[PDB]
Parts: sequence; C-alpha cells; structure tokens
Amino acid sequence: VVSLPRLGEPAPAFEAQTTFGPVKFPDDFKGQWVVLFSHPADFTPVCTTEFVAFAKNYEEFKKRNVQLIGLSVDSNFSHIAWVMNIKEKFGIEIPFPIIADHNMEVAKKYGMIHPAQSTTFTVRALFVIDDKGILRAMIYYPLTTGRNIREVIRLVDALQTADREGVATPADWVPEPQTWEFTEENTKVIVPPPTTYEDAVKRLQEGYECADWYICKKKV
Amino acid sequence: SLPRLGEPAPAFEAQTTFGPVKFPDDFKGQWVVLFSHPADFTPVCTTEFVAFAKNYEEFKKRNVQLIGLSVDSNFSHIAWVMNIKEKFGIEIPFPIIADHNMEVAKKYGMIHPAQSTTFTVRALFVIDDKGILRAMIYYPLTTGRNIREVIRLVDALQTADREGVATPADWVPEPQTWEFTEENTKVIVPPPTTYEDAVKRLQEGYECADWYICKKKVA
Amino acid sequence: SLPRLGEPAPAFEAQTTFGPVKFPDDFKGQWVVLFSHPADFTPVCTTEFVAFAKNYEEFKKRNVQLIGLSVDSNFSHIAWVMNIKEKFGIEIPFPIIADHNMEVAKKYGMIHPAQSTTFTVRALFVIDDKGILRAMIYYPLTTGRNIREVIRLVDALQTADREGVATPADWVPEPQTWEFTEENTKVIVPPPTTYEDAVKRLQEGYECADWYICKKKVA
Amino acid sequence: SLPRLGEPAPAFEAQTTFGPVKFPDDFKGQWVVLFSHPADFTPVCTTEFVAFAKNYEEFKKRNVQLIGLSVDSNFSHIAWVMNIKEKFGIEIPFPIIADHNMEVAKKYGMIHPAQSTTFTVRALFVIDDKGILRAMIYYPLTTGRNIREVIRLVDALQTADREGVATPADWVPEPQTWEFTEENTKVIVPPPTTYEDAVKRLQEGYECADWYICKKKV
Amino acid sequence: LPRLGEPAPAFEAQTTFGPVKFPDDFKGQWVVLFSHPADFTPVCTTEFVAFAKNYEEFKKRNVQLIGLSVDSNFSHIAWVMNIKEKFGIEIPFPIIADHNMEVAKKYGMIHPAQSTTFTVRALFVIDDKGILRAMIYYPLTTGRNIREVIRLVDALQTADREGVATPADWVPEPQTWEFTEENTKVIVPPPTTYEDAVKRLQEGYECADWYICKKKV
Amino acid sequence: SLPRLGEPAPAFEAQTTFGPVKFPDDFKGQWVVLFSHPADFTPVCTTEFVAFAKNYEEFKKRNVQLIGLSVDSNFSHIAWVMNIKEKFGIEIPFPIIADHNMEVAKKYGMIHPAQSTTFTVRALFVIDDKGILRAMIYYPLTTGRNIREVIRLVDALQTADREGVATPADWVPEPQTWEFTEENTKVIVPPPTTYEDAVKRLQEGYECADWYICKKKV
Amino acid sequence: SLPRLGEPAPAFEAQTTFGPVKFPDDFKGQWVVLFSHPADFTPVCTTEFVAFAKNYEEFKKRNVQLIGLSVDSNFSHIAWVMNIKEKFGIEIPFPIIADHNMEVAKKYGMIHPAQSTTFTVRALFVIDDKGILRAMIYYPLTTGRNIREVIRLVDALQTADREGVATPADWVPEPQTWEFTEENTKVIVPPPTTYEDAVKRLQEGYECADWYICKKKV
Amino acid sequence: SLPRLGEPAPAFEAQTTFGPVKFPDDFKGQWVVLFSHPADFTPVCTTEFVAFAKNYEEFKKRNVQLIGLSVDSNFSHIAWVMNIKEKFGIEIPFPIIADHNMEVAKKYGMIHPAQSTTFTVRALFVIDDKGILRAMIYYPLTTGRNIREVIRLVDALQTADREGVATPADWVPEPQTWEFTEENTKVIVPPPTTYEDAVKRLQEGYECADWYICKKKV
Amino acid sequence: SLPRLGEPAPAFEAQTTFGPVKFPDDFKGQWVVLFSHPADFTPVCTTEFVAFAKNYEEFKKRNVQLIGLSVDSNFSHIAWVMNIKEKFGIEIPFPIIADHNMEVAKKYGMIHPAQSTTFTVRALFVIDDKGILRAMIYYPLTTGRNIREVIRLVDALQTADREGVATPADWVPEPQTWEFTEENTKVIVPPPTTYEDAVKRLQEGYECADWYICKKKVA
Repeated sequence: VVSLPRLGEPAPAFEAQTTFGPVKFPDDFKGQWVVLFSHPADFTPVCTTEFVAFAKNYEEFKKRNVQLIGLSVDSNFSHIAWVMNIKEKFGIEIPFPIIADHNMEVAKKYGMIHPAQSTTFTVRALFVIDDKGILRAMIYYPLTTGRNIREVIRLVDALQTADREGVATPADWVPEPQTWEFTEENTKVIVPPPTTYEDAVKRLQEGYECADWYICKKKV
Repeated sequence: SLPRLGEPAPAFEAQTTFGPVKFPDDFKGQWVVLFSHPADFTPVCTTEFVAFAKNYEEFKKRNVQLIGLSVDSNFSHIAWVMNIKEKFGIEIPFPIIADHNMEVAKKYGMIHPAQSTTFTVRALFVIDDKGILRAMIYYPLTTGRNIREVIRLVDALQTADREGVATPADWVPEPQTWEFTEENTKVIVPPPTTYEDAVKRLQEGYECADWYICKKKVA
Repeated sequence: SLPRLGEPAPAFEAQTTFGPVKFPDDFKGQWVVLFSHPADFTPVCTTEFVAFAKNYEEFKKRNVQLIGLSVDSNFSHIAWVMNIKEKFGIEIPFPIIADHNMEVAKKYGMIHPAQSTTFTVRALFVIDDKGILRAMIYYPLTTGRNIREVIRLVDALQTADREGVATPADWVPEPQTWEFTEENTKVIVPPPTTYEDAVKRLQEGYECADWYICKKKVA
Repeated sequence: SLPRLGEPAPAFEAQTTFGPVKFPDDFKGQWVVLFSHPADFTPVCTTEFVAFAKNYEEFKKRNVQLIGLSVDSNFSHIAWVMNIKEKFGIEIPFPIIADHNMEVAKKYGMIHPAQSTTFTVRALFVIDDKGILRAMIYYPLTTGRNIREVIRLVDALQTADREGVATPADWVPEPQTWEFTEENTKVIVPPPTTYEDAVKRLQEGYECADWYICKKKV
Repeated sequence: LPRLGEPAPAFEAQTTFGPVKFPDDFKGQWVVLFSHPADFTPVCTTEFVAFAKNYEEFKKRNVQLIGLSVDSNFSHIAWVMNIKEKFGIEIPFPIIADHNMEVAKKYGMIHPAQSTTFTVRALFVIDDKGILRAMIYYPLTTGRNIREVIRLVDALQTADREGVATPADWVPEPQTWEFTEENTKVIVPPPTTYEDAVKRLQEGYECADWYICKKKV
Repeated sequence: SLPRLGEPAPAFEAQTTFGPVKFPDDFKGQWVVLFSHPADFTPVCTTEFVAFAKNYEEFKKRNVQLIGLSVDSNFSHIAWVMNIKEKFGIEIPFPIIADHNMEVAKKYGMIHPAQSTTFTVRALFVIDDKGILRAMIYYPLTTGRNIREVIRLVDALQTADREGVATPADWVPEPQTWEFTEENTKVIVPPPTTYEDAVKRLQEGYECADWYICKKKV
Repeated sequence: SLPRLGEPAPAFEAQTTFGPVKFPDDFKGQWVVLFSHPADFTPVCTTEFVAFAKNYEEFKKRNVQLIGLSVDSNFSHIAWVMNIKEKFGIEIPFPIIADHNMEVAKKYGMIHPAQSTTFTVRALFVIDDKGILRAMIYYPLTTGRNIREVIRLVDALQTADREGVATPADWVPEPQTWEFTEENTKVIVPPPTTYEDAVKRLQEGYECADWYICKKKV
Repeated sequence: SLPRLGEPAPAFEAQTTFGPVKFPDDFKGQWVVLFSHPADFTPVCTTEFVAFAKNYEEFKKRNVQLIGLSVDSNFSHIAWVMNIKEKFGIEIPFPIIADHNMEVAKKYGMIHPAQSTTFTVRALFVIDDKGILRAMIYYPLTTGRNIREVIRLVDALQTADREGVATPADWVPEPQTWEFTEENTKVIVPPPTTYEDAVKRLQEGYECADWYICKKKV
Repeated sequence: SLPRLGEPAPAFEAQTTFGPVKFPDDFKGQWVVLFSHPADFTPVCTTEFVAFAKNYEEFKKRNVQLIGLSVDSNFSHIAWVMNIKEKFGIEIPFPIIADHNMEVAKKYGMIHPAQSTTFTVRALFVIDDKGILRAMIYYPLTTGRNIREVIRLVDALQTADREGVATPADWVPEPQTWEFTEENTKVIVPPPTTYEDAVKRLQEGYECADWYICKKKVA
C-alpha cells in the first residue's frame, strides 16, 4: 500500500457521508455510470473552477446516465459551506454530491493520497465506473493542475460506445464532429491560495481578480 | 502499486527501438511523456502512435521526450514501425521500450489483470526535467487517449513551475479550438485473434489499412 | 489515553491560521489554553469562538495564549474566520490548529468514537508557562463551554503558583458578578447535514446568522 | 486510561457512607454527578463538599444523584462529615465512596501520578439516566471546582436531550446572575502535613475553622 | 529437465489457430512442439518456411506441428502475414503465444545466458499418447535440421510399430538429402534499432525484409 | 536439472578408456562432443560408436574431441572396444568415460527414470573451446542419432563464432548430399536380456555380428 | 552395514542373467550361496566363476543355488559369460545379478570405499532353505576365494541343522584330500585400465587367455 | 556395524592372557590374525584353539601374531588355557583378549543377536603390518573355521603386497595337499548348560576329553 | 542406584548353573541370599563358595535359598564348579547366575567402577519369603565375607518377623562360639593375571590348590 485501483475490477466499496446524505458506493449507483473524483481541499481555487465546470456540464453527464460525485478529506459542514460560498460568489449551485472522507478511508482505497504531494489532502484523482460498478479508467493530476472536463465527457462517450457497439475507439475519437473552444478566460492562471488568515486579508489587496480570498486569477 | 506523484519516477534500464536507455537518467534536463500500449500490431495503438508522431514537433518545442513501451520484443517493435510507415506514410520518431518480462510495466502499475495478464493498459506518465513523476493516466484497452490533452497537461505543468501558479479547469496558455472531424468519429473493429479470422476480416467490407486495423462508423 | 495532569503537555508540531507552531517550545514563558472544536461551520463552535475572541484581552493580560484546534484544513479555518467576521463583526484573534490527520487530537484524548470517529469533542487544556498540563475538561458535541470559568480557572492556577496557596470552591480574585442575559438562553438547532437541508433551514423561520447557526428559545 | 464520552460509564461496586452501591444498576433513571476529592480533612475539598451540600436541592430537582469519592475509608469519611457538621452547620446529604484500593479511581482515570500516586485529582463526571458518560472535568489538587458550572452543565445536557438542541457558549436556561462575594476571594493555606505543624497552624492567626482549613486574603 | 518417457508437460495456451489444451487436444496424433526466440527474426523465418514446405510430410505421418514463442498472438499473425507476403508461403500450423513464459519454463526453453526474454530453439517429439519421446535444444545462432526431425519421427514410429530399435543414421528407405548452394547462405544478425533496420536494407545483402538478410561465407 | 546453454559445461573428473580426465579443463582450446550411451554391448550403441569412429577424422579436422560416456566400468568398455574391433574392423579412437555411480550423468540430465533408472539416455552435448555448453540433444534408448547432423551442428556453431553470423534452417558450409543406402534401412532386434536368450538369438537367422547386435529389414 | 547372522537375508528384487529374481523368496526350500565380484572382465573374478562353474554339480547335489552379483549391467554380464565360454570352453551355469545402482550391494555391506567406491568386494553369503543368513566372508579385491571351503562350509551348516551337532575346526563329512597343483600357484597380473594398456598387455610375455586375464609365476 | 576393508582396524586397549595390549599399535610391523570365539570351555572353540596352537610356527614364520578374543574374563581365559594343557597336552602360545563389556566386539561387528546377545560369533580378521583391515570372516556358533584357509589367505595377501599381483581362486604359493583324516569327521555334541547335565554328559558314551567337549562320528 | 530396603527386590530373569530362574517369583515362600562374586577362578571367591557350600544345610533348614552371581558364562561356572570339586572335595549345591551383560548386577548396584568396570564387587542381599529386600552388604574385591554373620543376619531377621521383636547388637538365637583357627589366618596371594605368571605362580612355593588360589601367612 498504497495500492493502484485495478482497472476492470469492481470499484472499491465504501459507505460515506455526502452533501446529499449517506451513500453506499458504488452500490447506490448500480445501473448508472459514475464519475468519482477527488479534490484536495474545500475553499481552494483550482478546485472551485473544476466544481463550476462540472456543474455547468451537469446536464451533459445526466443525459449520459452518469452520476458525478466529488470527494475530499474535508468535513460535510465545510462542504456545505463551500457550496454555499460558490453559490454566493459565482451564482452556481453545485448539483452533485461531495463525499466527506475525513479519515482518508476512501482516499486510501483509491490511491488518492500521494505523500510527496500532500500527506493530508487528496490529489486530483478521477475514476470512471460503469453501470455494473466496474472501474473502467482513471487519471491522477497533481495539486497544481486542473482537469479537462470535456475529456471526461469524451472518455465516458468512448467507454459507453465501446460497450454498446462492441468496438474500440481510436486516438482522439469523438461520437460526432465537434469543436472544443478555449477562450481568453481559459488562459487565466491561479495564484496559490493564502495559508494564514493575515495573508488571506492581504491577498485581497494585491490587485488580482479575486472572487474571494482563496480564488484569485491573473494571466501569464 | 501506484507510482507516487512528486517522487522520482521508478528507475529502469531497458532496450528500445532507439537503443538502450537509462531511465530517467538519460532524460535529465528534459520532460518525459512515458506511455504504454498493450500490443504491437493492434489498432487503437496504431492510431495513437500516428497521432503522437504527427504531434512530435509539438512535444519537441516543449522540451518533451516521448517514449513508448509495450511487452513486445524490439524486433516486433521495429516490424510494427515498418508496417506503420508502409500503411500510413508516417515514421515513428520516438523510441519504444521493449519490456519483455514486464519489469518496467510492474514498476509503473501498468499490468491490470482483469484487463490483461500479459499486456499493459494504456498508461501514461508525465515526468519533469528532474525525473519527478508529475501526473499519470490509465485508460483501458478499448479506449484511445487524447493527444492534445497530453500536450495541454505538459503546458499546464510547465507553466506552474515557470510562473509559480496553478492552472484552473480547462486551462490553456492561449485561446484555441480543438477540432474533431468526421474522421475522428470512425470506430475500430476489435482485431482478429486467429490467422484464419485475420484473413476473413479482410473480406468483411470494412475500411482496413491492414488486417488488424479496420474502421467503420456507428449509428 | 488521558493526558496526565502535572506532566509536560504532549508535544507536537502543527499548521495553524497564524502559521506553523512547535508546542510547547514556541509558548515557553506563556500560559496556554489549548481547546478543540468538532468542526468549522458548526454553531456551538461559532458561539464559543466569538466568546473567546471577545475575551481575548482578558486572556492576554493573564499571559495566556489561546489556541484552537479542529481536524479541518487551514483553508476551511480561514473561510470560517472570514464568515465569523462578516456575520458577527469579530475577527478571531488567536490561531486555530489544522489537525488534518488527528495526530494532535489523539495525543490529547480528544477523539471519543461514540461521540464522533472524525471530529474532536470539546476538549480544553490549561497549560502553564513551563509547558505543564494543569487542568482539563471534556464537554460533548452538544454543549458549549463556559468561557468565564476558563478565565477563573487560569486565575486560580496562577494565584496558586504566585502565592503558594490553594483556592476554594467558587474562588474568584475579587468580588464579581457573572451576568447571563436573555441572549444566553437561546438554544441552537442542530446544523443541517445536507446542502438541500441547509437551503431549507434558512427558510424555516429561526434566528439564523447563516445556514449552520440558527437559534430559538425553548417552550 | 481516558473514560469515553458517549459510552457507558465504567461499572463498579463500592462501599459508601450510605452503604454499598452498584453503579449503574442502582441509579438507572437518574442522572449522576460522580466526583472525586484527594483526601478527607483537607481544605479545598471541604469547601467543595459544603458547596455541593448547600446546592443539594438544586441537584435533586434536576433528578441528579451526587456521589463523591476518595481513597479514604468510610470511617474517615464519617469522621469528616461529623467534623463538617460541627464546624459549618451542614450535614453532607449525599454518599461518599470509600475507594480504598483505588479500583474505581483507576477505572475513571482519577490517578495522575505527578499530582499524587495515592490521592485522586478533582475529577468530575456527568452521567445520564441511561448510565452514559456525558461530560467530564479534571481539576488539580490546588484548585476548587465551580459548583454552579456543574449545575449549568447538567441543565445544558438535559435540555439537549429533552429538546433535541445544542446549547451555545455560556448558555443558561433562564436569565440569571452568579454573584461572587468577598467570601469567595479568600484563599486556602496548604494544610499542615505533620501533627506538630497542625498544632502550630492553629496558633498562626489565620481564619481557621480547624487545623486543616485556614483562610487568608491575598 | 523435461523427462523422456513421461507425459509431456500439460498446458493451456493461445495460438494463431485458437486456444489449445495440450496435449489433450492432440490425443491420437504425434506432436512436434518447437520454440523460436522471436517473431521477425531471420533464422526463425527460414525454419518456419522449411516446416511449412514439409507440412505434408508431417501430416502423412500423423504429426501435428506446433510452434511457440513469447511473442503475442498479434505479433504472430503479423509475422505469418509477412511471411506470406515476402515468401509466398502460408504457415499451415499453429504458433503458441507464450506471453508470460509459463509454457517455456515447463519445457526448459529459457536459458538465461542465451536470453532472459526469448526461448532457445527447443524441439520436442511427443507421441499419440502424449508421452515425451525425444528433444533437442539448439542455440539462438543455429537453425534446426528439418529432415532430421522427420527422420526422428519415422524412427520413433517404426520402433513403436515394429518393436525394434533403429541404428545410427537409420532411414525407412534409401534416400538422399540434398543441400544446395542456397543452403550455404549465412544470416546477418538482425538489426536491433529502427535506424539500423533502415540502413540494413541498403547494405547490399540479399534481404527479403529488413530482418532477414543472407550472404555467403 | 537441465544443463544451461551458454554457461560453462558442468565440470567433473572421471575415469576413461584413455586415462583420467578433468573436464572441461583438459580440453581447453578444443571443441568437445560429449555423448552418452546406455550400455556397452548393446546394438544401437555399437552402430553409433562405429559411425563416430568412422567420422573421427571429420571431427579431428574441426578441432573436436569426441568423448563418450556410459555407466559401465572401464573393463567393460575395453572388452566392448575389443569386440567392436574384431567384429567391425574399427578401433574406437576416442575416450569413453566410465561413470560408474552416475555422478556425471546426473550433472548432465542424462538419467530419465521412465527410460531407465540405471542407464543414461542418448544424450549429446556440443561444448566449445572455452568450455561453454552450446547445444544439446536427448534421444531415447530406441533411436540412434544422426552423426552427420552432429557434424553440421559443429560446423554451424564454429561458423557463427568465426563469422559473426547465424545459420539458417538446413544450413551447410558447402553444397553436399547425405546418402542413405539400403544398409541404413536395417532395423535392430532388441538385444537379449538373458544368457539363454542370447545363445538362442544367434540361432534365429537374423544378420548378427554378435549375440547383442542382430539386424533385419521391415 | 553388517548383515546379521541368524536373521532373514536382506530381501531384494533384481535383474539377472537368468531373468528376474525375487530374493530370497524365489529360493524357498533351497540353500543359496550369494556372492559378489567387483567387475565383469576382470581376472580373479574369471577364475572364481570358472571354479564355481566346474563345481556346479557339487553345489547342486547339496541343494545349493549359486548366484553371483556385481554392479555391471546385465548386458556386460552376458557378454562376459560369452567371453568365458569362448576363451575357456566353460558355460557359467548359474545366474548373475546386475546390481546396477548398488542397492543390493549396500544391503549386504558389499561396498568398502577404501577398497572401491564403485565395485563390490569379494563378499559371500551362505543362506539356508529358510532364507536365513548363516555365514559370510569378505575377501578384498586382490584375493580369490577358496571354493572347496565354501562347499565345506555348506556341508558343515547342513550337518549342524540335520544332526543337531556342531562341527570342529577343519571338519569334513568324510576323509578327503584337497589337492592344489602347480596350476594353482600362478598369480594374476592386475588388469589393464586403459585400452592402450590392454593392447600392450597382450605383448608383455604373460600367459593370457584374454587382455584382462594374464598369469605368471612368482 | 561393518568393519571396513582397507581402513585401519578399529583401535582398542584390553587385557589379555599375555598382559595389556594396545591394538593394533602394539603389533605394528606384524600381520595380525584377530579372531573371536563365543565362550571359554566350549567345544568347537577348543578344537579351533588347539588347531591354531598346532599351527603357531606356520603363523610365526609368516610374521603373523595370532590373538583370540571372547567376552570371558581373563581369569576364565587362564583357567581354560590351563584346562587345554591338562586335557590335551597343548599349551596355547598366543594371547586371548578378555572383552568383558563387548566394547571391542561391537567395534568389529562380532555380536549378532540372533546368534547370541552375550557371546561373539566366530569372527576372524586379517590385519596387515600397517594395522589395515585386509579380510574378514564371520562363521556361526555351530561351525568351526578352516585354519589352513586362514594361512592361505595370509599367504595370498602377503604375496599380493610383495609382488604387486592378485591371486586367483584356490591359489596357493606352492603345490600342496590338505589332508582331512577320520578325526576331522567327528562332530561335536552341543555342550551342557547345567552342572547336573555336565555330570550326566560324561556318562552318555561319547568321546569326551572333558565335560564340555564330547565328540562322535556321523 | 542403591537397592532400597523394605521394597521388592529388583525382579529379573537369568540363566544359572541349575537352569533359568525368574526372580523372585520362583522363590516365593523361601528366603533368598543373593550374592555376587567378581570372577570365576579367583581365590577369595573360591574360599567363599566353599564356605557357603559347607554351610548349605544351615541355610536350607532356615528356608534360605542361596544363589550366587557373576558376570561369567555358565560354561565358566560349570568348569569352576568342577574345579572346586576336584581341588576341595565339595560340590557347589546352589545355583550361580551367569549375568553376562551385567543387567542384573546393575539393578543391584553391584558394579563400582573404581573397583572394577567389568566385575561385580562382593555384594550380598538378604531377601525375605515375600521377595522384599531386607539387608545388604557390599565388600570390596580384596575382602572375603563372614558366612556366619550371614547366617546370624538371617536368624535375626527371621526372629524379628516371627516374634515381632528387634535384635540387639551381637544378637544370637542361643549361646554359641565362633572359632577361628590358624587356617583362618592365611592370606591369599592376588591371583596371576597372565598365563605365564600363572605357570610361574605354581613354582613359587606357596600353598596352592591351583594356579589361582595360593595362600601364605603374614610374618
């Protein structure tokens, strides 16, 4: 240990508290595909942009029979406070549950703790799990680097197409011709968040584009 | 066991289509994208190798050394590269590790027995100029990877190091559009597994660049 | 295990909202009131933090460093302090430990599994200027502490040391009156445990400064 | 070891000044405040017993059974109760456990060797009507407890249970004022530890109800 | 280490003809099981072509040929396709894909000083009862003698049928084994990098493909 | 165990018809063909020894030392060599190891119990001038070996070393024809296993050079 | 590993020049003289086998089955018996055990390593009609046995059993004379151990019936 | 266990009728015939000792030291030698070992429990001038040994050593005749085992030199 | 070990000059005097056997079975009995055990290695009619026993059992006189230990009945 979760085998089972109530995983989602992903910490900026991006794409996952579910080692009360904060600062209501894995029990089962990254927070792990509870694909991005939400959607399409049609999908496959546009807003980088209250107060006076003390953007 | 982010990438020495490599020591000062593919002469893999080859200059300008890996021999590797050049007009410009006894594959968690007890899955590892493992992905045998996301990941990691910043969801260094065309919608027929089936496959009316790589469209 | 009265307080290093601390090395020559709270953004804890903050000068003039602790991250801590400042007009003036992996909490017997396997109980420890544990209390998750009794306990301990005396039941250093007003009679609605319930909670007609802290009076 | 909040309070059988007790069998349906004191015939302890005794009806109307404990014998306990009645005019109305061999004290983590290897500290435990340990306090040998805070704690715990609520910092059930008078500022001279010193102690000009309990002001 | 006169080590494996359960699937047939180090290497190609050309010689003797290497079955098919394209001959017998060397170790085919990854040139004659009858281990450098394999089968089948032994150099009827000028050409060790494989086709050898170049000594 | 190709041939010291040998130390700088035969005075073995002897100059000119081996004593070896000289007119020109206690045979995996628990099988090993095992064959008791294939194998290995080449299937150094005549088609009657049967065997009308070596055609 | 007098002779099954034997079960009701010899085609052994063969009727008339044994193969045994018939005109009339792997030899203590680690010494065992070991002798490789003493020993043991008597030193059943002639004084040249020495031995001026059996006088 | 031919004879120190002996060290430079006999005052033993005594000069001129051995005491040995002198007029001229605790007997494998758990069998060992065990015989309790075969064996071993030869079956150094007379045909009545039977034995009409040695003819 | 007084005498089966004995089963209802002697054909032993034999009727009328024992064979025993008969005119009337392997001797502690590792010492055991060991003596190789004391001991033990009494020092059943004459003063020359010495011993002028038993007087 820590172990690599194994592709093609049942996703590691667990029971946990979430912002939507208790879940028995992946048991409660049988018959649904599941995108389980982790984020290091509530009230941190990359994580906020990822939650907003997932929320904005919630209907794309819903129409593909995919249940999105997040996870961090934060408490459920921090989770609810953070979702409230996102609604207040961005006008977006997170529409999917977030697991409160305080004791890292789920994180350890999924290889989400990488001590050289953090001994306390998960990395940016993401797992695609099919309607039979089988782990199908996974990615591990570091604390610095937000994920690509459209690639998660494409991966789901590819796996569902493989199962439905009995085929494989080539490099860069999509189900229909399409264009992924990245705008000027997608070029803004994130200032690493303050770690003391005094620094958080000072941060708001440093001239960045800050929706809140922990999420300040600039360009390179 | 899961390779550890933020630590030196598991070291190894191996034979490749470019000669022996001392990993990651031979790539000091360079970023490395190490990836695995289940088997030479299989179709998703071929499309991935062509896509990486076409994007080789994109990696070169980012100081990234691409290096592939499978459990096939170097002679099968060379034969497959010859086959790719003949059937697709593309010359693979990066080395492929011949990991015959799965020693490197096991160090990187590339063997997932429910997927295959003999082939690697579609693992990919981004390693920085200090040999530190920075990010990784594990896709299954069915599902080709997204080459532009590998480039975006490298850009995001290099910018983080250079600027002392983090990058948000869907970050790119400049505005851009990733076009996927009708050609990107063709799916792959699972390759034949007997010689007889390989001969019969070529008579089924598909678009086949060779016996192992046949494409079609699905409704 | 129960920390031992009269012995050095269990040593630790931790992250806090004021930066890293080495206990008790950093607090030699000062008295310390170390206390824990189950979770940021929960209501009893908020009332306790405001009460300690309002009494910060009372502790400072007694050479007492207040330091809180929960298993929450420093980012949750900072966000919670920001929330308290906006909703209650008080800036928490003392550090809060981020005891992510419960290592400090376990040294101090702060985890009582029938109360919570993830949150600390309401433990509080008075530690003298030589780092010796002098007194402790363990209140449950339901029940906020009495801040004036914490001050009285510190006075009693400092007077004992200074004068070579003991202090009787209900001892105070000078005649005084502890007033409890109508505001002190309001009880706390247990906080919502789902986001949906948190949205409904703000519509139920309680006296709510925020979703997690709603008050009412009894019968 | 640390007794566990939210779990049954450690069970025991013991001799007391009221006769034998079986905990928790005898107190089912009642709240219990179990507290310890280091030694009979010592002054802080005396002030605490008098304060608890004066508040006995406050505990009784809250369905609270008070029970004290020290490692002294029942004969010392009775002698001390007799002494308190003569010097202070109050009869201790609750039982005191004689925990001769420290068996109950060890179950409750009441022995802290740097304080004393032979006496308990000033431990106090609130136990509910189902025998569940609800709250605990550990004060040192120097420092008398706050009796009104014990009452407040019981009120807060009982209100939480009855109403399904939590109680804030400094909560009380109704507006009220805790007055501390000039009498509450007197400190205690540490008691003599030899018979000769105890005889001399009564001649030193302190405010002494007996050889072991002398007060002064600072 | 495989034991003569005892049942041949049993196994199940993937092949270019589909799965095989060995030797159960071949009960009632003689079996010549042989290994080769690697697909797309030159000595191996000449041996496979020679076995293929003699396929009818083995079939009329109730002999099932079956090859084996540690290459994948996809590499095998690609190699069989390559042999068909470059030499005009279709390999008519199955090749085992012994990916994890499990069968190879049962037969002692791995000799680490030769290769820690490839089998040597092992060959096993197995009778219709599944009993191991004879075996040879040639090194990576040295192709086998296919007519000697046929003679060995004839000698073993005659021994069983007639209750006799066969002397040194025995054959069932007078015959002549002709070796021509073509049989004198030696093989250039195959390239081990892609760059060398491209350069190899320009070195002036007689090359059917990059990996199989011949010359004379 | 299985002797390992590419590694030093298992070392041994042994008695032979030519005197003691230290193997492969005594044959440094020479290639060695070490082969075994089940038993002196048995018929396939006789035909193989005659064939090796007739080809002795072919091996000598290739810098190859032939050395045979069985579990028989040197006294049996000498008697058998004398017998071969009288019946076939050829004097065995290479040493035969007397491996009485099967120690060498076991080092070379020459004992296969289902074939025989007492005799070696027809094992043959090609060893180079540096003592390295290069190739090996194991034929069963029924089946005589192909001496010209042993020569071809030596040629192929020596050519590989000298030229830095590999040799294809069916390779020879120059065009040639291996003739097998009517004489090569005669089969061998399994030798008698009792003295009475050996006396009778010589009266049964086969083509017999001696009691143990009788031939016929099929 | 001394076989024990008066106990059943160690049982074994073996191949012989007469076919398989189950010992001593196959010889129930017969006395058995089991003896060993180091090696076929060695000279002292040849003289002993000839002497036993010449005395075959003497043993037969005493209900004695002779059976020899060496570690040579049965094919060597048959070859050696053929050789004795060819060179001396005598046909060995009793079976020889082929104890290839020394299993029987070890049961009978026939292997003495300072004599030979590969051949038996000249052991001889008299076994009665009940399979019981009655007497034994162990002569070294140099020293041929006394065949008439074997017969006298059998006579003495059979007389002891039949008559319920003991037999004194030098006892015989009837007055008699053992003649040893000039021919019995010839000694044996130790046999050659290389083929070259065997060829030269025939030119050294001894009286040689074959390369391995040369006599002279001292 | 089995004494090993070609290895030093098992060493021992013992009392003998000639005084203490260090064996075989005291006999370095001499050949030794060490033999055992089951019991003093038993009949076959007496005939063997007399025969050895009569042949003492035959052994002496061959540089052979005879030495007997039984588990009897040295005092019983002297008494028996005295008895042999009285009844037969022959003085035993060689030492007899007193092996009371069977320590020497066990070293030489002389105790065969089915024969006797208390007496040695009729073991005989030829040991050369370097202390090396050269040959051995084990005869049962019933059966006296052949003294002339012991002499022939010594002659055969000494000739082998001196001349570098082996000796054939029935070898002797010069032509000779072993005469066995009517006296050599008399059998021995098993000796009495009770005093009453020993007295009765002298009246049963046998040819008795003493109670324990009675002969008759068969 | 020391045989234990008041316990059954160690049981055994043995060969003797009178045939096999099962001890003490064959002697139930009889008293037994079991005694040992180092070696047949030694002089002290001979004088003891003659004295016991001459006193045979004294033991028989007291219901005592004499039984001797040495490690010699019965064949030596018989020869020795024959010798004593010829030289002294007395036929030994009691059995002698042939304890070849010292098995009985070890049960009775008769082997004392500093005296002899091969011979018994001069041990004697009085055993009653119930098989119980009643008394024992151990004299060394040099020193002949007192046969009249053996008889007195038997009488004392039988009287004690019969009458329920003890017997004092020097007790006898009726007044009596033990006379020791000039013949009882002759000492024994230690026996020869080589045959040559035995021949010479008979020529040295001692009073010799045989080579092993020569007497003289002290001067």
